Amino acid sequence: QAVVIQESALTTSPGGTVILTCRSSTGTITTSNYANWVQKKPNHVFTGLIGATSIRAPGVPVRFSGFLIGGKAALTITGAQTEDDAMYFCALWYNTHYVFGGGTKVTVLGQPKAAPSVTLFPPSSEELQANKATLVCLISDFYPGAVTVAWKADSSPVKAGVETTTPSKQSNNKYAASSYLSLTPEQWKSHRSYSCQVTHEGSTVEKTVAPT
Amino acid sequence: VQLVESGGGLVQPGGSLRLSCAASGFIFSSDWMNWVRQAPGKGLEWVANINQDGSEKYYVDSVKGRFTISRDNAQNSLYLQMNSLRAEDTAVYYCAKELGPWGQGTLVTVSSASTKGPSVFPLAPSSKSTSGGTAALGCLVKDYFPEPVTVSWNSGALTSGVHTFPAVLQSSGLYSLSSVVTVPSSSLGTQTYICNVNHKPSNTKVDKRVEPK
Ligand SMILES: [Cl-]
Ligand SMILES: [Cl-]
Repeated sequence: QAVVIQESALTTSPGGTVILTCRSSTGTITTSNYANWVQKKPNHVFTGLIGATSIRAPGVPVRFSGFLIGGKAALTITGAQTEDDAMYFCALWYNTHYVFGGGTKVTVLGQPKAAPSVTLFPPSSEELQANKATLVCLISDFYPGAVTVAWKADSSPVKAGVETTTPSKQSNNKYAASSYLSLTPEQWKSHRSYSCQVTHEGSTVEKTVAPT
Repeated sequence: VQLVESGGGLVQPGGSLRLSCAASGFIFSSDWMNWVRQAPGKGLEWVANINQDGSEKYYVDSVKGRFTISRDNAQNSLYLQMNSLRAEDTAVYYCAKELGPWGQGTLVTVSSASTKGPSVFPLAPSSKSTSGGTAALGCLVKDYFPEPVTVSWNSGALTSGVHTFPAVLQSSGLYSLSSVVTVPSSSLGTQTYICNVNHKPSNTKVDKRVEPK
């Protein structure tokens, strides 16, 4: 079965010219493959930017262009804007079906580095009555979107019962994540305190909660 | 232009679901329409398409004999009848045309596990645990299946400072998320904060008032 091959990732500056390529594993691409470029942003539905190789969708900025070159389908962005930082998927029609590529992550440089803000919540009184206890560590407003989390029972590490989310992009183009530590009610009260440490770009941010 | 989808839900293996895509703001009968799905962590998979009058329909081989795409130009509606559902059919399903925005997507879960309503616990703030005069309170929506869950504050009137986090997938298969709202300390004793959790798959609507410990 034919597969659609895209670049994994590209980086540009604001005002730069990007060219994304889309090739078939079986050979040459023509207008009979009706190449479709679909843009995906976090918290925004997919939207088709280019159809039938080169037809711009209504409202799509004219800096996006699609065409064929060297037997491959291509999408350029002439004068890229920060709002173009997104995932771009290619789809090719093979006579009887569409096949989507893996998508290209386009990064527009310029976003300044931001340290993570950490908020830690102890188990509520309601949950402790249900013989449960969970620590909620909330990490927000960090860029680039990558953090590591380590928990501490008093001053010693603890790995059992830790579940952390992948980083997700916020509306302000920064990233967020959360980490949950599950504990018995007895373990929560037998220790002096628990800590959630978030490491980002060599710096670590810490938050501490204590039984009340 | 808009494409609103509906019909997704939880269904046991071998069951059936019927998706619907309501089209508006454009000449629906002029365009081919597509069904596309994406499972969490996996790539986009084209499922099926249909021509203007509905005389031509194509399907991915994984789907032939089980799904049936149809359309009603008089009602501007696109349908996807899904029979003999398999665990591999679990994905977010999108209706789309060649140009313009896709639908918001509806979630289809094919699993032998039953739906479970979440537990909601308050995340009470503390005046001694602030940061520059701002407090932080929230709600913990724990142990539900499957996605999604909606959370609002004060019945939608409170939106400034609200931050709802994407859910974590626990090893048990249940989800948990938290929603947080940051507000000044002076509003701790004058304003009322209530989170509205809704888990439609289990028909569970819980309201929790959040106040300091
Ligand atoms: Cl980025
Ligand atoms: Cl409490």
